[PDB]
Amino acid sequence: IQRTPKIQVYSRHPAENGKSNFLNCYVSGFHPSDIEVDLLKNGERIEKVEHSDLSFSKDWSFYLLYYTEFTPTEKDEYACRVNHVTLSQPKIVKWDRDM
Amino acid sequence: ALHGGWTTK
Amino acid sequence: GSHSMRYFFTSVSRPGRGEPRFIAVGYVDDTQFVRFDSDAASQRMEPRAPWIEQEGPEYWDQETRNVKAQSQTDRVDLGTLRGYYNQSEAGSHTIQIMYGCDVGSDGRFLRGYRQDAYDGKDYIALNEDLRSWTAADMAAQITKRKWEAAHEAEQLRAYLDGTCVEWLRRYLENGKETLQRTDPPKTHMTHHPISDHEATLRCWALGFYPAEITLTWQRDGEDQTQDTELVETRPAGDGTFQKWAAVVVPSGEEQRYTCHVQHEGLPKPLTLRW
Repeated sequence: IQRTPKIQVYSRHPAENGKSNFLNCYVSGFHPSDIEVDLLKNGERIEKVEHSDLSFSKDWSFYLLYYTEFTPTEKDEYACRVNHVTLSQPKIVKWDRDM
Repeated sequence: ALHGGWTTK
Repeated sequence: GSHSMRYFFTSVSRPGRGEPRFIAVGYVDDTQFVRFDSDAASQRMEPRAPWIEQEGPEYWDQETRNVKAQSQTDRVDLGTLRGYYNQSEAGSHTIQIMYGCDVGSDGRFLRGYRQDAYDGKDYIALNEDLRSWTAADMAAQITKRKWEAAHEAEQLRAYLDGTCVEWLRRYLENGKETLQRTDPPKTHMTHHPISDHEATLRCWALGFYPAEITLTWQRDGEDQTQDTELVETRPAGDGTFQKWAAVVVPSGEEQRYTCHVQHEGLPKPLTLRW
């Protein structure tokens, strides 16, 4: 009845520190639609984050894309924090260069 | 364009 | 090739917190071009692709009124279906609707569709013949009798194989510089040791449009249906899509594994080996 979200953290283009890129957190396969997604830099919430308009797949599960412009730094840590009714505590998925 | 016909369920 | 126009609707009841949240999205293929959010400031159908902005104020007045009537219709249905399933007024529930039409490369009608859901499960659906309905349970059968008597299928068919095809043809013409391109996948493989004796071979596919794709890992002819991690296709945020698949192989045996990529923009299925 309630489906837990599937979280993927990735970049739009191959990462290159010093060069502007896009940080994506793709959340899919969840139901109901109410969800909390925040992009984190070194643990703190990135304030200017945009998201796509709610849509759903053939199985009626929802998907959303949260994104923000970031200039990656190999010392800076980036992650995605997702909270949903199917989760007892907010889940944090960190960005890995090879996902 | 959007459809303009609505019958209640 | 083939093309599609689909509209997606979501209505989520907010018990004791205001009117239900209503979000509508229009797509041509995998490209959003219109949107409506009941919590947004404009309270109008808004453009989301460059080629739709040339439509005049009468177009945006018509789409705004129609998308709001769909929202009001879902408000009634949220309360009605809550009674069908003997549910309390205290819970939040969801109605999801999708309809649209497909055309070929010559612009000819291929198929039309409409499917409705309640709380993430099938409720009622229009059959391919665009004349008969299929209800998922006995509660949805009540709606089916109400729609059969009102002859809703006939009026909906006139849109699905008529008006829907008409506008899709116009959109494909107005956006022929951006809607008629298929980008092939850029492919590469990576190797990540997990220990002194095993490694993760990951097969990559980037920048492909449309989103449909197939990645399979083979090992000496046999296909590793299992022992294979395959993530869901994901958007890059620029119009293209990404997907990878990985297998954990024994160190020194990477040459016995093969990745295979199948996309419409590829003249032959790509075969990759580490």
